[PDB]
Order: sequence, then structure tokens, then C-alpha cells
Amino acid sequence: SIMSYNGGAVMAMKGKNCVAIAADRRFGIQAQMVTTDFQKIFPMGDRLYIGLAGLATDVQTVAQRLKFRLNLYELKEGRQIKPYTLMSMVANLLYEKRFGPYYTEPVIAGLDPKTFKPFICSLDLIGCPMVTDDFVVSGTCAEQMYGMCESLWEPNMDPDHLFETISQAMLNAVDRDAVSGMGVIVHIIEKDKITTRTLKARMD
Amino acid sequence: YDRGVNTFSPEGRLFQVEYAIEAIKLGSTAIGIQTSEGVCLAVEKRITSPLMEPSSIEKIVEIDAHIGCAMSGLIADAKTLIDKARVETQNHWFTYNETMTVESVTQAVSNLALQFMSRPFGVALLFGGVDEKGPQLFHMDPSGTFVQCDARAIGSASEGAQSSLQEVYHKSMTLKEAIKSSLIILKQVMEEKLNATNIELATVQPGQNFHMFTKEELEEVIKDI
Amino acid sequence: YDRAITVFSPDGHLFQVEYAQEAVKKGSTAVGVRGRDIVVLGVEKKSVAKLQDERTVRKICALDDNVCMAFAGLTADARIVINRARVECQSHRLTVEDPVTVEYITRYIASLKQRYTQSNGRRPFGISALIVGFDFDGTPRLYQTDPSGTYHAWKANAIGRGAKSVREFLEKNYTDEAIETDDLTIKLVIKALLEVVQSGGKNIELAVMRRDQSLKILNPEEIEKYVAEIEKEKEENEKKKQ
Amino acid sequence: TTTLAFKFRHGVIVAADSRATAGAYIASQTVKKVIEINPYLLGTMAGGAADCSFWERLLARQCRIYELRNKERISVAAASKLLANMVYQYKGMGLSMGTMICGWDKRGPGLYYVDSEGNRISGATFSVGSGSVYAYGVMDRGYSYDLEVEQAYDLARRAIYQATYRDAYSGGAVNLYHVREDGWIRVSSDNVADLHEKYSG
Amino acid sequence: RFSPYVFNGGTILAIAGEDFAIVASDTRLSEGFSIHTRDSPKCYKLTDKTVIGCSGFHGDCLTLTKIIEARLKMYKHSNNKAMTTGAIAAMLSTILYSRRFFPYYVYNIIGGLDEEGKGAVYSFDPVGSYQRDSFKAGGSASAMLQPLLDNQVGFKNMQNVEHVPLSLDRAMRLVKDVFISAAERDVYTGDALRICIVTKEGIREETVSLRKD
Amino acid sequence: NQYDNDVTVWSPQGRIHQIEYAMEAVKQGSATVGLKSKTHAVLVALKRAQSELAAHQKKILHVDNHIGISIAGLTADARLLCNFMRQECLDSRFVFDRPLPVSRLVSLIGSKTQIPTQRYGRRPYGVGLLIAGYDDMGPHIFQTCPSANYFDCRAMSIGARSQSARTYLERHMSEFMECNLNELVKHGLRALRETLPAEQDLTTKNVSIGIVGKDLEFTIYDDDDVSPFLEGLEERPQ
Amino acid sequence: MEYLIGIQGPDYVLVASDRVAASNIVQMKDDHDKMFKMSEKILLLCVGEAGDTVQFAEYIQKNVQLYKMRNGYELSPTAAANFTRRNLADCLRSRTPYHVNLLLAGYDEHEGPALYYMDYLAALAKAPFAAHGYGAFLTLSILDRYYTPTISRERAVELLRKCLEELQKRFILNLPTFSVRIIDKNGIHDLDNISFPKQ
Amino acid sequence: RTTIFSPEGRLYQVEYAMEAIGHAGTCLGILANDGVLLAAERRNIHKLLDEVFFSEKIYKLNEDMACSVAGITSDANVLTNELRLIAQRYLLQYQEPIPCEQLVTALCDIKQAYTQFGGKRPFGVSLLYIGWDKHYGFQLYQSDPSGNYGGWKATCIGNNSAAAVSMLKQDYKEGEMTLKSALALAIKVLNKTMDVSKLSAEKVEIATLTRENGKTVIRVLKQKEVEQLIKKHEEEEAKAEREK
Amino acid sequence: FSLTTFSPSGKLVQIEYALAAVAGGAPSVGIKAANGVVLATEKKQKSILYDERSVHKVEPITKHIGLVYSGMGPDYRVLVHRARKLAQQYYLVYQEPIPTAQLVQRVASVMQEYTQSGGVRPFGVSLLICGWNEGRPYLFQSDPSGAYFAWKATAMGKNYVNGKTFLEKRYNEDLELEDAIHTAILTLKESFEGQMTEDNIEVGICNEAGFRRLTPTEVKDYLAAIA
Repeated sequence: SIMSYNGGAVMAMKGKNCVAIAADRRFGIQAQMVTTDFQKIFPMGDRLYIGLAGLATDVQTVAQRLKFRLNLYELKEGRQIKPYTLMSMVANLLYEKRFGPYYTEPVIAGLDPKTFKPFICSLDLIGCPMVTDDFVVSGTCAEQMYGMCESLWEPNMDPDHLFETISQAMLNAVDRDAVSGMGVIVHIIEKDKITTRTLKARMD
Repeated sequence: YDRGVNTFSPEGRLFQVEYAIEAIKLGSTAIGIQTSEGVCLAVEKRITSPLMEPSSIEKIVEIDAHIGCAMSGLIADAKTLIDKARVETQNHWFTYNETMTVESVTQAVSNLALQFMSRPFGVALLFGGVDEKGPQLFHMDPSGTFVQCDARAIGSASEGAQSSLQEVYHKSMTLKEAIKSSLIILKQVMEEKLNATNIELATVQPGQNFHMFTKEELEEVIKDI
Repeated sequence: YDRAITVFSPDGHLFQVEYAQEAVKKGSTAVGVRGRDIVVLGVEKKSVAKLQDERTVRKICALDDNVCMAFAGLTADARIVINRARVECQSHRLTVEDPVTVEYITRYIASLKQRYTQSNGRRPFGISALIVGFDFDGTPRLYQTDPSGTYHAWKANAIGRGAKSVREFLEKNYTDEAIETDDLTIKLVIKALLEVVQSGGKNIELAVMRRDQSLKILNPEEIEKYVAEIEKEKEENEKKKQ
Repeated sequence: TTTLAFKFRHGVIVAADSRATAGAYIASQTVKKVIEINPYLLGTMAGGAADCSFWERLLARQCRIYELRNKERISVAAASKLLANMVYQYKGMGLSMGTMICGWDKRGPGLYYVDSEGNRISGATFSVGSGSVYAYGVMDRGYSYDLEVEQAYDLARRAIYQATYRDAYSGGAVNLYHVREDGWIRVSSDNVADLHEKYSG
Repeated sequence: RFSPYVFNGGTILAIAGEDFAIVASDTRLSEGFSIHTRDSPKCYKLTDKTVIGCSGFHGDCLTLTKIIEARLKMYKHSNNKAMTTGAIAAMLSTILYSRRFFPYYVYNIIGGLDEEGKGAVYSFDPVGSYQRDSFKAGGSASAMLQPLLDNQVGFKNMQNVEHVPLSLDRAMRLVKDVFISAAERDVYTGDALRICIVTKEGIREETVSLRKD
Repeated sequence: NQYDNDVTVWSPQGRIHQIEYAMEAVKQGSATVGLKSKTHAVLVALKRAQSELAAHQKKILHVDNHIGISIAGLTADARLLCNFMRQECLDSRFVFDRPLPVSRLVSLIGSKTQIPTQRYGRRPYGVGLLIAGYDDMGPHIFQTCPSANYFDCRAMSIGARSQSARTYLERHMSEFMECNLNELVKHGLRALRETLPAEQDLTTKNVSIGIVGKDLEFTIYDDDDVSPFLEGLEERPQ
Repeated sequence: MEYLIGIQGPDYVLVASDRVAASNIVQMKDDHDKMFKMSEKILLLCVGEAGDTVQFAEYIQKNVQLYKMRNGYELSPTAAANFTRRNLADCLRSRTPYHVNLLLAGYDEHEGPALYYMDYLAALAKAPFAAHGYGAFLTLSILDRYYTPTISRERAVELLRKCLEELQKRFILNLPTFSVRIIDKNGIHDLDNISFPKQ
Repeated sequence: RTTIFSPEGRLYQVEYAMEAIGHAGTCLGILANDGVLLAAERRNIHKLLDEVFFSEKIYKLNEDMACSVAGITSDANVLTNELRLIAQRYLLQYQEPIPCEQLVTALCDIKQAYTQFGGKRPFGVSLLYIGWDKHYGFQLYQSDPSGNYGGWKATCIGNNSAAAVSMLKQDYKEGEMTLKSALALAIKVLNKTMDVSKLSAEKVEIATLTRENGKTVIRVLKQKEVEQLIKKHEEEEAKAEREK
Repeated sequence: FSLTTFSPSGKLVQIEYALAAVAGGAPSVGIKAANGVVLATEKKQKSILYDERSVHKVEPITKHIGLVYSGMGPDYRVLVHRARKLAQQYYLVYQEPIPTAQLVQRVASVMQEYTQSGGVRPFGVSLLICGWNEGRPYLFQSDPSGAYFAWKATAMGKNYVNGKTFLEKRYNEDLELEDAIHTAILTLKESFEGQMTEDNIEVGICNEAGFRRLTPTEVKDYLAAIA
């Protein structure tokens, strides 16, 4: 397949007045690992992040071309961006290539910078958004992560438990996908602090 | 009526095209002479300072190994038309694998003057070369008008030089004698001492290619004056 | 037939091309001297203003390793011509791996200027350029370009306010004797710039190029030494021997 | 087809077959596969004869204009990169060219191999065609930069001969050239049936 | 599906001499296993000194000759002279490479007179690689004609032989002998043999019959 | 007075003066004459030299094997229109494999030259042509004008001092039809001679002739090929 | 196929490459060089199709030197890497795609040494060591085995020599000789070439 | 028109565009070792104007730069979008911030092309730029309508620029210029040049550029933060009147 | 005469003359209360034959943005269309209704497009753009030059100076949308050369619920000096 040429895995999960996002740290060609500190989560503001799994060329291209538009936006505008609007910006950016598509399936997670209610979204490679209220996944291990988040997720979760949930899903999912792993990184973002952790994961 | 090249006079004239002719007399004078042994070209350089290297004043140039040009007028027009001639002479070789005649080089270079670029070319050219038809000398004018000539003078002192060529010319001459006559005429239309840096000279014979003279060959003809 | 259009005159002139040279007769003086293995040009300074960083008043500008350039006239047209020459200096190594020669890029700049004298709706570049540099075979070169698209080669030249007076100086002084060493090729430029200068030495900026070195702009610690040597050699000869 | 070229003390040698072929039929045995680009440059033919000829004549057309504009004869590296950048704009469209550019410039004897794929390599030994592998052996065991001129002639001649012996699409005559500082000079045009006698007994 | 090419038979031959040049051809036009017409010569007079043969796809044979005829007139207008054999050949070399990616399926042979009266024969590929020769065959029976020309004109594989130059009367008999034999084994070689002789006095034509099978 | 500096401007009397001024540029060129019998069409010109030691300007041009022109006016317009005609004739031989008629060429010339009369930014063609040809309808002589108008003619002369030639031709029209070629060329030469001063006369250097007929392509006779046609002219007194 | 190897240390970047250009079966050249000097403290090593390598690398070096001419200072290696990756990626869904696998190596006074890996799909990744070709599969295990972040120059060259001895032992192709080059605060230095007396 | 020279080699549209800036508000900049600042005057003074924006004349171009403008305002709104596009193109191409001189060259190459290409008017706008880069540090530039930029340590554009320049020449203390010193000088230069006296805090606009923990900062002083700067001026020049 | 030409003083004259066409159009009032914005203008006809229920000087751009003008109605109908398209472009990209300031910027860009070429005249209209975004009201004033101004209250057209002094002396904050309409009508009553009827004026308001053009009944209600 196409997106399995580089691999990847991204997850997002909400709490009560908080949200999380996680990704694996591997870069490799078809079956060979090249690098173990590859970036797949990109900040798009304070209390707002985006994650990208797919073809690495398209990951970097989409991130750079989106930061372009975001910087011009918040310069013309006098305000930081809402997540609902970043979702539509990405949808437009991807649907402009409806027949030349970027091979990415982004995942967004953030807090509105006035009322700080959490937000999580998912998009396809041509920009159909998907605003769930429990969790979203994208990558090569999507079924394996659906199976974990369906069983472990609970409605109201403080950050100490949300971290455990989004970590125990990612670890046990990427431990059954051959082209995803070699580390897992997690971001927890609240009104007052953004916490960031790398986890003890298998490197096989 | 005077300004604009799309405007006729009541008598049917194009004064801008004539004022392009008048820009030739502001250039130094050049002479070209036919002979059955070859063609000669002889010019004044008009050095304005001893500091400038006079070899950077291109008033006679090679178009090909069998055609050489001499010009008078604007430098930019000359650069354009000389590049045109050089390119055409080689497109002809690429296609047909033979040497373009001087008549056809002149014909093809005159066709750009037939384009109103928005301004007439302020430059006249003499084309000297050797063809299947022998040595040939041609003269192109800003109007795109071209004609075969046996001897022609262009530039500042073209009138007096032409009024001398009509006496010293006959259709039996040699090349060493025509080279002497050209420099004798050139001596008389200069307020500067003729020397081996104030002039260029070139020839194109049948069995020899274009050849610009040197300081040695020049002084060895300046001495017999 | 008069001003305001590039058409012609009854005499056979183009006055919008002369009025651009009249802008080159308005900038700061810039001289250039060709030697054997050193080539030196110098430019008058632009009257610093007590609160200005002079890092951005660059009159001398390199185009490649072997070629350099100094200009007089409009300051903004210079930047565009210099960038468009710097691009061609690399496109010429792309098209053929050989480096560029001085006459090639001088011809290119002159064609670029010629191109702006052909149409209305385009204004000529109101600059001249002294384009000094090196070659393979190590032949020193100096050229001068005007707005009309004309380029010649020179042993020494000047452009700007005072070129008509520095030309007489270099006529009276430029010989094979004053290019014996590098220090004599630089002293000639210093003395020539003195003929229009503020009688100072801080109002001078000289650069040099050797067959080995790259471009090397001088600091006032050496300009002062050369100027003091020249003041001493003139206090001894013109005064103490006549 | 078989060509070879090596540069040594006294310049560059160029040799070639004279056969053309359309499958199994032998159309021509009098083909001039060494292309006189200029009086100071030489080319070769391998692959598309119509591609070799057209694009090297186009190279000549630019070399002459270069010499006129600049009043200096072009280099061999420049002449090679012109051709390479010209045939790179038709990459994948189906051109077939393999050709060496040989000549002397201010840097010395020069030899450059150019392919329609986009290769451009400088070297002291090259062979192109179907019979290149049969010439490389002889020309490698017999090479020396300090060779003499007649020895180099014999080496090129015998390498082309041994290549024609095995390869089926190689034969005819052996047209040999010699690049020098005073231009190039044609040396010989020797039928393989002649050299068979002298190199047998 | 639509293929834009078809082979309409054809056979052409040319021989050069010291004072002449022949260009010959058959007159049959075919389409698969059928015969279109038995009067369709492949030879075309260009100038008083030059003749061309054309064989292959007939639409390209018709287009290319018109292009050549239209280029000759332009040459005469611009240069005030008629063209030479080598100039026509080098021009055709460019006209053919103009279609390098959609070629003229045409096998061409030019035959005429050099600029000192000697014969000249130029043979082409469909994409413009040309070659001056003494004799060349082209078309469907090209594989059948060239060995006997190599033998009886080049004197190849024949020892202790008189290397006599080929005169016109011998060349014409030889030209007839090769088509008489190619009409016996090649099915596209057909009804008549046109022969166009080129000499200092002008251009002649001769028609000779062949078997209609 | 002040409706003259542009061709897109009418005057209150309904006239365009730039076109009338372009027509005055035909009067600046040397004189040409054209005439036809029932079998042949003839053009004779009088060439003019700039300097005495140069060649005479060429006045007659070959367009195809059955059409040819003689020009009076600006050289550049003539060189453009001739190259237009040549390609329009090649385009007809390519498609139809027949020679283009002369009426259908002069109609195209008029359609071409009509545009500068109506749109601004282009100059009217300041050249007049006499066009001699031969087609399936016999010989033809056509005049073409800077006004984008054209006429079919029995004979005509244009250029400087052409009224004399026109007056000559107007009283000998009744003979041209049954004239052979020699007599027709001689009538042309005499009409041309009527345009000169009494000082000058016709010469090999300053006379070109162009002839086309049924069994004759358009040929041009310039310097020494003319002397057959001059032999026979009565040495006129004044 | 062609081989590139790169190693990064605390104060230097070592890089090597084979010196072989090959037709169908024969080696055409043994004196070949795949490095391209973008600057005084930047190198580019390129592998891929025949023409795309030189075209791409020449374009990048000219557009990198033009920066120095226009602005008076160099590009960082982190910026040249992204320029290269932007131009490799704009061309990917186009009519002229470059099939090139390349490394980039450099030194900056502020950030220190840097080594960047790239594929023909323009995916940038900086690593402490990296290789290209069919030899990477053999010689990356040795690097993972014996590399340490505080590795010195003299030990880096020994690790490289072992990596190339493994090629000479197991690898199905010849690869007889190799270029070796090093970067540090004092610029680029052409070390002695690691050869193998095969013939 | 701008594509026509004078006989004395002059370009008078380029001079009229430069004369069209004295009608605009005064804007000055002051460089320092701790940072760099701008100070514009608000001629938009009226009892019914709202002042909704963050700032009316200070425009932010990047994370490391801002600018102030004087002249035609439509032209300014054009150039401020072009600047922001150049910055982001550089970022997209190299993923590093653009230095504070390449941007000025890039905008001056646009301004120069309008004095040269037929039927278009030169931008009647001068600009000042303040920013930081890792090559030369804090910088201050000054563009003109002709496409001529220059580096400065303190300059002024707009109404009464020739007076503020003379003041800065007589009170700038190069090498010992902090940011409090620069603001104290700004409140002085901007009071001895404004026609409307007493220098209301409603009638000015100030921005400072500084660095904190390896990040760039561009703030805008509020009303109450400028009231203190004003109050510490009449006290200062009242003490320079006590010694009578 | 020409627009790509400066005067020696440094002035653009055709822009100054396009503003003279704004200064001679029908008056238009604008007031920004705490919970709304009012737009009022004179819609008077030259005869009893003109049907006033067919053309409107007060027009909506979106649910929450509205317009009035002073000057030329033909020029107004172009900018109405352009603003309505730009709002929809913004919505199509971001799926959020356009803020009132970004529309003013993008519309002044359109007005500036017509100030730089030869062969085009500027617009002979100024605009007043009301909005309600982020729980705050807005009011702007776009000019033919390409320049915009945020106002708390202003007046354009005939007698735009006395009509503005009236607001300076008879306007404050701590108002609401109903006390401001009375003030706007009083500011229009200065220049009304006749009896003010429900059909001689045209009113539009914006608030939390969005923009709405009032009806002649609502106009006749407050025309009695009521509220």
C-alpha cells in the first residue's frame, strides 16, 4: 500500500477540561528503520496541536504549508485560531488536491483559547472532518487503537488518568504493528500547563 | 508629421526614417571596395582617450570565414544586426550544409528593419565577402534597402570619400592598389595623424578567409603613403 | 522629435539616452586602475550622517570570485543590475562548467541596459559600472559600461562627479612605471581620488584583487598609511625640490 | 557498433566500425561513425545515428557562434555540457545516444562520454556499443599513458579488429583519427579483411 | 483500433556514375494482399539535376514531396538560384527529424549530379540519417538487390577481375536485370519499371514492362 | 489642417487624409508600365541608382510561375506584400495543386491592406503594384493602391511622371490585343520613354522587363537580355 | 548501485563514498567523485539516476552560492537541507521528477555538526549516522553496534574501515576504492582514500 | 510621468512621492543595546473615533519584526501584506526566520520597479523597520519611495522629521543607550515637534522590541504605561528651568 | 487629470475629486450604541411616481453585516456584490461568518484596485459598515482612496460637518439601540428639506440577533419622537 511505505500512528483523547495527543517516533522506509526521533506532532498555537501520520514528505509539506497560512491568518487577524477553523483550513488545503492528494490523515487536538473546552477532530486525505467526543485515530494501526480506546475510554478523566489511558492504548497497539513504534510520545495540554512525556516502549 | 513612424507627410514621407539616416553621419567613416582579387574594408576608430584599449572598439567584425562587416551608427543596433547575421549564416549551414551568399545575408538582415522593436535602426552596414559569384560588396540602410556596390563610403565624410572613389576606381584594379587608394582617401577626411591604431583594415580573398590586419601589416602600408 | 520620448531628432540623436548619462554625471566619483597582478578601484564616500550604519552603503559589490564591480548613478537600479548579474554568473557555470570572464558579464549587463532603451514604458538604467576582474590565464581586465548599452576596455577610467578631472590626471600620470608594485598601483588611485576628495582620507574606500586572493576591501589603518606616504612624497618633491 | 577512445601523451585516439544494421540485415558498411564536429573537436556515433548526427551538428552550430561572440575556441567540458543539457530536456521521450567528445584545450587533451540518459564523465578510456566489452579487454591490457604514436594506432586498430571478430553487429572498416594540439588528423581506413591477413600471419 | 500506418509496397534503386545518375522504381501500389493500381511510380523530378525516390506509406510519400517542392521555391526566391543535391539532402534530413516522435514511414533515395558533374546518391532512414553512396536499394526487395550490386558494381568477393568503371549502357542493363529477378520472388514488385536517367543534357524517362502476377 | 495625424479620424467633408497622403508615396518611386495582349502580359520598369557607382534598384519581382509584380512606393511594404503573395500561392498549390488565380490574390491583398486604414497603431501600405499574370481566363493586369482598392486594367502606368505613359497607352489600346510580343514590349518601352526628359533615353542599365504567357513562365530580363527589345525603337527627336 | 556513508561526532562530520561509475556490467570510471561542495562547511553527496544527480546538485550549489553573493554570509546546513528538500518535493508530482538519494553534512559555529538523510521522496531526517545503497543493509548494524556519541575522529575512521571491509567480504559487488572527507570548525579536509588492493 | 528623465538627470515623480510624506504622521525609531523601539503620533484624534485595533500604525510582520509607515495608507496596506508574504515564503523555503535586511531589499525591489515600468505610480510611502536576527542583532532601517533603504541608529519620517533628526543628533549617546533612555528621548523629541502641545497619551503609539529567554518580544505600551513616561518629562524640563 | 501622477505638493487630485462626489450625496448617519449599531439615510424621490419599495440604500451583506452609502448608487451596487462574494469566500474556507473588520479590509482593497491603473476612475461612494461580532458592535467608514476608519458615530454626505458636531454634542456611551435611533433621526432632521415621512428615509440596525432593515411601520413609530 501507499501510506504503509513509511508507517505512523497518531491518537487523540479528551478528558474533562483537557485533552491529549500521542504519536510514535519511528521514521523508516518500507521495512528499514532510519531514525527514531521523527516529528509527527506540530504545535499550531498554545493549547492547540496537530498530528500527522502517512507519507513523511506529505507530513512535512502539509505542516509547513499550514503554518504558512496560520501565520498569515493570525497576522491579518489579531487573534489566535480556534480549532473548528483550523479544521476547515486543513480541509480546504487537502481538497485543493482532490486529484493530486497529499497522503496524510491529520488529527487535531486543542482547547478554545477563551472558554478552554476541549476539541478533537480527524480528517481523511481529501478533507472530510470528523468531530467526535471520545477519541480519534489515524495511521496503520487504526483498528488496534479503536479496540483499545473503545474499552479503556471513560467520559470524565482527570489528566493523571487520561495519560495512562492514551499511553496504554498506544503501547499495546504499536506492539502489534510491525511498522509503528520505536518509541511513543504524549502531550497533555491544560489551561495552565502543557505536559510532555516520552515512554518506555519496545524497540523491535 | 516629424515624430512617429506611422504618420505620413502630405507628400508621403517618413521623417523619422530619414532622421535614422541622419544618425549615420554621426558615426566615423568606413570604405569598402570590390576587386576581382578580393574585397577591402577600411575605417576610422575615433579613439577618445589613450587609456581605452582600441581593440575594444568593434567597427569591423567577422560574420563568417567568408563574410566581414563594417558599420557606422549606433552601437546597439549594430550588435543586434551582427548577431542576427551570425545566427542566420549558421542556421543556413545546419539546414543546407553550404555557405550563405552575401546577398542573402544582407536580405535577411534587412528584414528586421521592416519591423515597426518600435524604432528604426540607426546604423548602416557594409557587407564584404566572397561567394560562388566571386567577391561581392553590399550596403544595407535603415530603410531595409540593400544593393550591390562596387565601391561605397558611409559615415561622416561619406560625401567627399565617395566623390574621390568615383575618380580612383576602375573595374580592373588590384587589391594592394585599392588598399592604398582607400587609405589615401581616409587620410584626407581626418584631422588626426593616420597611424596603426586609429584605423582597422580587413580583406576577404577567394582562397583565404576573413583577415583583420595587424600593426605590422598596417604600418607596412602606412609607410608607402 | 524633442524630449520626453525615445524616438529620434533631426540631427540623429536620442535625448532620453543622454539624460540618463546626465544622472551618471551626478553620483560619487569611482575610479579603477588595471595593473599586472593587482587591480584597484576606489569610490568616494557618501557623507555619513552621525547616526547611520555604513554597512549598507556598499558601493563596491562582488559578482563572483574573480569579478568585481563599482557603480555611479542611481543607487536602486544598481542593486537590480548587480543581482541580475550575480544570477548569470552562476547560470553560466550551469550552462557550461567553466567560470565566467569579465567581458561576458560586461556584455550581459550592457545588453540588459540596451534592452531598456528600446521600448517606451521602460526607463533606462541610470548608472555606469566599472567592472574589474580576473580570468583564466590571469589576464587582468577592466571595462566600463554606460546606460546606452556600450562597453569598452580601459587601462584606467573614472565615472561620476569629477571624472572629467580625473581623466586628465590619469592621462598625465598613468604609465608603465606606476604599476611596478601593488603599492604604486594603489597610490595612483589614492592620488586620483584626492583630486575631488574632502582632503581627508576617511572619505575613501579602496578594494583590490590579486590572481591568488579574493576581493579584499581595505581598512583605514592602511588607507591612512598610504595617504601619509603620499603626503610625504609630495612634501619632499613638489616643495623641497622646486 | 564499436567505438573506442583513449588519451595519452601525444593526444587522443579515436577508432570506430563502419557497419550499420537493421536487425539481421546489413544496410551499410561505409558509415562514418566519427563525426567531425569542428576542426578542433571530434564525436562518435552509437545508438541513434540520426540522434548522434543531428544533436552534434547542433552542437557545432553553437560552438561556432560561441567562437564568433567571444573570439575564443570553446572548451571540451563546455562542449560536452551543452550536449548533455540539450539531450536532458528529452529524457524518457526515447532518444538513444552514446558519444564521446574529444579535443584539446588550454587544460590539455580532453575526453568526455555523454549519454542521452544524462551521464557526463571524464576519463582516459572509453568504449561504446555492442562490441565495447570485447575492446575493453585488449585496450586495457595494452594501455600505457607513455605509449608511442604508432603503438597507440596499432592498439586501437587491433582492439576494433578483435571486437568485429566476435560481435555480429560490428564490422566493415576501421576508421582511425588522432587528436593533437594543431587540430585532429585522419590516419587510416583499413578493411577488417586486410588486417585479418596481417594479424593471422 | 486505429493505427495510422500502412505499407503500400514499393521498391526503389539508384546508381551513380562519373557523368550520370539513375533512379528507378516499380509502379505497383498495394494494400495488404490486394493491388490498388499498376501505374503509380515512386520517382519524382525535383530539378534539372536531381531526382528522388520514395517508398513506404503512400500518404507520407505524397506529403513529403509537396513539402520539398514548396521548400525549393522558397530557396529560389531567397537565394536566386536552384538547389544542389547535397543541399536538398541536408534539408530533407531536417524535415524528417522534425517528426522524430511521429515519423514519416518513408524510405528515400536521392539521385543527381554533383557540382562538377559527377554522380551522387544519398540514402535516408525514416528519421533523417543520410549517407552518400555509389549505389543503394530501398523498399520491400532491398534485401534482394544489394548483394548483386555489391558484386557487379563493387567487385566484391571476385578476384583477378577487371575493375572497369560502370558505363550507362551497362548500368541500365544491370538495373533491368535486378527488377526482372525481384519480380519473381517478391510479391510487391509488380507491373512496370520506371527508370529516370540524369545527365548534363537533362532528365529522361523509360518504361519497361514486368510480369503482372 | 487638423484632421490629418491619424487614420481613424474622418474630416467634416467625409475624407481620410492619411490615406490620401499614402497615395502620394507612389508618386515618389520610379515609373512602371503594364500592358497585355490576348496572349501575353508585359511589365516594363525604369530602374534608378542611388550612387552612380552602384547597382540599379530592382523593380520587378517573381511571385510564382504565373504571377509577377512591379512596384512603385516604399520598398518595405513591397517586400512584405511580396512575401505575403508567395505564401498565399504556395498555400494554394499545397492544397489544390493548381495555380492561384490573380483576382483571388488581389482580393486578398485588398483585404489585407484594408486593416491599417481602419485600426490605429499601424501605417497604411505606401506602395502601389502593377500585377501581371496568366490563368485559365487569359492575361491580366491589376493595379493595387494604398487605399486598399484595386482595379482590373487593359494597361496602366504608375509612379513619377506616369501621366505621359498613361496618355500614350490611352490612344494605342486598340492595337495591343492583336499585337505580338515584340510590338507589345515596344509599346511599353515607348510609353516608358514618354516619362523621361528629352535629355535621357532608355538603356540596358535602367530597364527591366517581365513577361508571362501561355507557353512562358514569368521571366525577367535585366541588363543584356533587354537589348533585343531595345533594337527597333525609332530614335525620337524632340 | 552506489554507496554513501556518513558519521557524526561531537566536533566533526565524517563522510565517505565509492568512486565507481558503471555501465551494464563494466566499470567506466574508478576516479569518480559523488561529493558536491555547496560551501566551505557544507557537503552534498548524491546517488540516483544518471542525469538527475548532477542536474539537481548543480542547481542546489549554484542557488546556495548565490545566497553567499547576495547576502555576504553562508547558509546554515539546517537551511540548505530544507532548501534541497523543498526543491526535491516541488518536483515530485511534476513532469520532471528527480530520483535521487542524498546525504548532507555540515558544521555551524552555533549548532555544531549536522548530518541529514533524505530519500527520493524528499523526507528529511537528521541522524548520528546514515548510509545509502545496498551496502547500508550490511553496514548499519556495525554502526549501531560500535558507535558512541563521544566517538573520536581516529576511531570513526576505524569504524568506517570495518564497515567497508564488511562490504568487501559479503557484498555482491566490487566497490574497490572509496573517497573519504571530513568537516570541522576549520572547513573541509580531503583525507586519504580508503582503498583495497583487489587487483 | 516616472519613465521620463529631466535634462539635468532628475526623476520628479520620485521626488513628489517623497514630498507626499510630510503630510503624514511623524514616526521615529531609536536603537539600543537592550532593544529597539518605534514611536508614531496619532493624527487620528477625534472625540468619536473608536480605537478598536491593537495598533493603528505599528504593523507586525513576523515573530521578530514590526514596521511603521508614513504616507499614503492604501499603499501601506499593500506593502504590509507583501512583507508578510515575503517573510513566510522565506520561512517555507528554509524553515528559519528571514533576516531584517533581506526583507527590506525584497520590498525595495518592488518599489524600484514602479519608478521604471510604464503606467504605474510610485508608492508614496516611507517605512521604518525594527527587528532582530542572529547575524547583526537589533537593527533599524528606513526605506524611501525610490527603493533606497539605509541602516540607522535613530531616524524620523513624516512631519517635522528634519527637526527630530537635529534633536537626535544633539542628544543621542551612542554606546550608552538603554531602552528607558530611548523612551525618555522619544517623549522629548515627540513633544518638541508636535504642533498640539502637552503631548496627550491618546495622540501617540509606542512599541518596544526585546528578548527574553531566547525568544523575541514585541509589546505595545498601554495608556497608563505612557502616562508615567509623560509625567517624567515636565518634571525633567521643570528642573532645567529651576536654575534661573 | 491623470491618476498615476503626483502633484509637487504630493497630492492625488482625482481621489480628492472622487471624495467631492461623496460630499454631495444624500446624508447618512451612523451611531454605535452599547448593544447595537444604527444606520439611517435619506431616501427621497423626485416625484410620486417612483416606487420606493424597489430599491434600497440599506442592504445586507450577511446575517450580521449591513451597509449604507453616500454618493453614487451604480457604484454602490458593485461593492455590495463584491462584499457579498468576499463574505462567502471567507465562509467557504473557514466555515465561520466573516468579521466586520476583515470585510472592510478586503473591500478597501477592491476600492484600491481602482486607484492605481489608468483607464479607470475611483468609486464615487463612501460606505458605512455595521456589524456584531464577538459580543461587540462595530462601525467602519470606507473611502474611495482605499482607507477605512473605525467610528463611534459619524455622518457622510451633504452637511456632514454640522451633522457630526450635533453628534459630538448629543451622543455618549451608556446608550442602547433605541436611544440611538432617536438621535440618528434627529441628526437627519437637520438637513431634511421637508416633512420626514416613513418613506423618505431608510433605517437598518444590527445586534445579537443580526442585521435587519426596519419596515415603514417601525419607521413611522419612532418618527413621532417616540423612543
